[PDB]
Amino acid sequence: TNSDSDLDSIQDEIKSRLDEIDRVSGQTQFNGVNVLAKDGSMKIQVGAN
Amino acid sequence: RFTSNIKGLTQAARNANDGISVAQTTEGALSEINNNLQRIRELTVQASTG
Repeated sequence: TNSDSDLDSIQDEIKSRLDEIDRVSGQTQFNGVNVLAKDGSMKIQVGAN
Repeated sequence: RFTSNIKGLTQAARNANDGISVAQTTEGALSEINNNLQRIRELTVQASTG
């Protein structure tokens, strides 16, 4: 029961939030390392050897 | 002969004291080398983390 204008507005806001998701994907960093920008592995040394 | 032996023994004791002294000096230097290596190992253990 929605006209074309309503669909266009909903699409605009959905695209806005998708751009937000992409931005935060690029943005979040820790000590110069982007946590979510790659499928890497991160080793933590917790032993004496 | 006894006088000669006594004098020789006194010199031997003095020389042994000098040797103990040089060993002490060497041991102190080696102690610091040990401390330095311990600190380097600590730094390396820190640096192993990713």
